[PDB]
Amino acid sequence: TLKAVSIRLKSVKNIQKITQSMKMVSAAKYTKAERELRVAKPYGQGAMKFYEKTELKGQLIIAISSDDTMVICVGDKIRNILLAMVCNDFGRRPPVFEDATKVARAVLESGMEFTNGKIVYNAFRSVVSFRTTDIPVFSKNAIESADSIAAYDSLDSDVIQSYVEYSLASLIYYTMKENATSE
Amino acid sequence: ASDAAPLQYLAPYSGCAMGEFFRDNGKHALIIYDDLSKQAVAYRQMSLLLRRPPGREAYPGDVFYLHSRLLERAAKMSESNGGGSLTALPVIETQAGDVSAYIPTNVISITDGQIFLETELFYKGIRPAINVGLSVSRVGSAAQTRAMKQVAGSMKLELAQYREVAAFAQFGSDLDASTQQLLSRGVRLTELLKQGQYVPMAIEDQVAIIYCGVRGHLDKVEPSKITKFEKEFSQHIKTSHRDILDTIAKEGQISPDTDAKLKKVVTDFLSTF
Amino acid sequence: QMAFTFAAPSQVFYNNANIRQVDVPSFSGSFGILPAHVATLAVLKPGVVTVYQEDGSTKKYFVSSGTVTVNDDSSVQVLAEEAVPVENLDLQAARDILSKAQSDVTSAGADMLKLAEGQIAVEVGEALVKAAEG
Amino acid sequence: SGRRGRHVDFGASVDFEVHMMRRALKPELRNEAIKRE
Repeated sequence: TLKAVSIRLKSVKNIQKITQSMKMVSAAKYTKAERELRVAKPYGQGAMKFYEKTELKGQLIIAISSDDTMVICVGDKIRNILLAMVCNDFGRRPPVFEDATKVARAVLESGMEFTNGKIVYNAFRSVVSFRTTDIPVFSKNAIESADSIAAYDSLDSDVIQSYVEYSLASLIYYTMKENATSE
Repeated sequence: ASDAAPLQYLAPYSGCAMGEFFRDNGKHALIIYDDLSKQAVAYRQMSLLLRRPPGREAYPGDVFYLHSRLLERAAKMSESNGGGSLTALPVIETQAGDVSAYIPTNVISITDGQIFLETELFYKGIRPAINVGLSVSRVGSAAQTRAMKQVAGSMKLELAQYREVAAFAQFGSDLDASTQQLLSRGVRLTELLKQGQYVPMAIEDQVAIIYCGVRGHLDKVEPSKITKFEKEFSQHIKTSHRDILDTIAKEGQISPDTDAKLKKVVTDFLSTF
Repeated sequence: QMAFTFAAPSQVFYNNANIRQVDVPSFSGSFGILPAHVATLAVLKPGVVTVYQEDGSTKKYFVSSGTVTVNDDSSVQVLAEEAVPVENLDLQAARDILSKAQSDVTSAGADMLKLAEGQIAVEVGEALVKAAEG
Repeated sequence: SGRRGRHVDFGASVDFEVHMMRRALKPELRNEAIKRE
């Protein structure tokens, strides 16, 4: 009948309008996220410069998302799929360093020792391509026991502890910015 | 309705002849046919009862010829022929917005333009419920005064921009500042176009209020008080700055000096608003 | 000729820029950095970073806290959280911050957490006043 | 110092320092630098 085709055509037109509206919203959010990522990417490169120079190689998993190995989730999507910590009411706002500071504080003050770790996050390759990768994360004991750390001057326990706390916070911030832009 | 179908068929032609007397005597006349769908129904019944060959929807083969010979008598006569005019405002009642029906298709193809009234806009309280994107006038800005054409070109462009950007931004928040500016300007213009019943308001007050709409003067007030601005600001320029209106009427347009004067008047009124 | 990277979550100041010398205020004392300085790490304190560009121009940046990483290749990566130019500072707000910090220290009483907050805000207030005056 | 001795990590200290840092800018940069939480 003609009325059934008209109703179906109107429904598909409404679906196309909704998807185009969400495309425009996602385009604005992606432009803002790329504008912030242009600043936040050298900051992450500077944070990774220390680990690149010391060549620390060799657990813990930090799964970045939105709404034996210990896995800590940042976002409701991993809890929907699957839980030491779950971040709720996230993704409606762009990430900041306060969020990365809260995540790193919760990881380090959890009381669970870890030697090596990775940050499972979606790095930004291009506009149409994003790659799920990981960034190595080392604790205080994994850094003090390294071979190259004897070449680094003025290192007591307090300095290295404070350094890995802030370096973890900076790496979580850099992964959050790249994951938000990729998403 | 209690009158016979021949009387309903004849009444538009009787009224057209009465209007054409004024047209041919140098006077100007406006005629309203409310509505031409009832005349087409009456002519369909007469043609069916006269054993004439029907066509689509049992209408005869000359309903188009019926409405075209009715509506071709509205004309602007030459100055050597008197200079008079007859203006036609036919009315078409459609069923569930079916524009593609036979009689609405014929009347749309005959006339010089259409004014679309929307049931959805009427039930939203938007009165008059004129669909701007569907309303066409082929005469266009040639049928306007200088001041009205000057402001309505910018108003039509801004409303077209608002119609383009408000489809995908019904409730979006993370948007550009330009899109939010276009949304705010379109909301001001749409609230400006609303009007009550039985209240025409002359060309001068209309030009003034939509000039205030397009120059960003109403971006600092709530849309719900925009009609209250119409209730007050025009009265202010009717009691404080009559010389500005006199200069506008003398020049016929809005000079940049009058633009500065009106900007100062608007700022002074909004300071006390 | 030292590769001095100075970034923050808000802004990026230098990205592998060649800098003659950087005066970092750290937790191990305010030390200066030159090419091939030493391979140390450091933890920033509320203070002023003085940057000596290759043309001889001297610029100043207030840093709240961050990490300083001088590597073997004479590359320095100071990464504060909120690094601003010292010219973009308010002395009156600094004095108000310091006064409110001392008020919080006095009103802390037996609250050790608010005592630590007051001490930290005292340090930031002193550093802000000295940077604005300096 | 007393920061680590009072069971407070360095990250909380940077948060306290930056929260007392963004307020030292009167005219226009206070709203631009603040990106909420």
